[PDB]
Amino acid sequence: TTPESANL
Amino acid sequence: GSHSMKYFYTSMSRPGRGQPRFIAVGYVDDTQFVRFDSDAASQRMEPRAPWVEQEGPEYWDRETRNMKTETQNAPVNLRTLLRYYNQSEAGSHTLQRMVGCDLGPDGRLLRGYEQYAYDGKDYIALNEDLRSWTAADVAAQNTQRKWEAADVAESMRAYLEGQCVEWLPRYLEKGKETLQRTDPPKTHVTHHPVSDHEATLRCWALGFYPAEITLTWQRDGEDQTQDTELVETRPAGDGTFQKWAAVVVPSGEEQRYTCHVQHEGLPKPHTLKWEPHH
Amino acid sequence: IQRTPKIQVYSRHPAENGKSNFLNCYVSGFHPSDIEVDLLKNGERIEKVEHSDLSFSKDWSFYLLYYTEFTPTEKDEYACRVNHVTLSQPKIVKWDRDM
Repeated sequence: TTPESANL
Repeated sequence: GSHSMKYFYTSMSRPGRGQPRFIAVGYVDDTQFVRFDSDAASQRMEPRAPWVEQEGPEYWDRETRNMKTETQNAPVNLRTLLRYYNQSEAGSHTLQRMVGCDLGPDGRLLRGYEQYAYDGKDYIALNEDLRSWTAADVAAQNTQRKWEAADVAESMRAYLEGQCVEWLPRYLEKGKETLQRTDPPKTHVTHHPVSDHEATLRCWALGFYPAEITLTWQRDGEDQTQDTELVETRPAGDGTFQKWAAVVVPSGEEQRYTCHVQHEGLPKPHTLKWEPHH
Repeated sequence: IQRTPKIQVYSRHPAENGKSNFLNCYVSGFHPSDIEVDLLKNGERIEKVEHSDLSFSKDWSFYLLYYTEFTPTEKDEYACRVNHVTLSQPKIVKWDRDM
């Protein structure tokens, strides 16, 4: 399952 | 044995070709199981392996919302990276991410990953401890101190040690009949003259899974890794893989050489030599 | 910064004249990701050509698999034509039964 994305 | 689940995201800005493009692909070892393209018609995560389709709609909507979210952030991170590196708009850039986890034969987490790369080069990466980071260059630091300030590593670490480790097995279970099986390489050697003085022996290895494999050319039992030409392992296109090692040899001295193939589907490595005579 | 595509042309199965097979062209370890790949049959291109989903290696370099159904035969010749930003002009690689 795909994780959550954080923003650079 | 020990497996691994890996996702590979690719964000690409394309000035004057429309808003950034986001692509995602996922793998269980050497098998892709899902895919997403912000350009494709769908706009949903799609199954690329049979054993996945049996998940519920609940599962796919979740994934698709994610990929949609990734699609949304894409133009933001790309803009940020543009700021971080002091570049103008004109150019075309790429932001890559790779998150995944490796599990040992037991099933405990051997190590997770969470790393990015801007335009091919390293950008930032969760250290093996899953608690600290590593910034490739000065700009990348921006993201580092920003993620530290926000305990971003924490959430990533929770995923790597949780969701990732728990899921990888469900995929392996359903994928049982194919993911948890090893097809040994079908090997054979071929002879190809190159002159009146030298011939090329080529060691073949095809139709094998997983991708990891070792071909070695030995002369009198001596590793010939210097005069050996290895073609980069490739996809047969049906799930299995291929590969071949070639070494040039003095005519007659053919029998001087032996090929060694190592795969995890071969209890005892294959060892062959060329055959012509009679 | 920009790496040229690494090409390989081969069949899915051992070549057998008159017997159906697949023609693959594996381009790998290139950057950026934009790339064009055609499959040729006597220097005119083949239309029904599909390709894998854009993925990449641990060294970040990309790789795709292009392929089409085909029947290797006595006469007929096949090759892979590649186009990438690092190439002044198309790189053509003929398919060799022994490679």
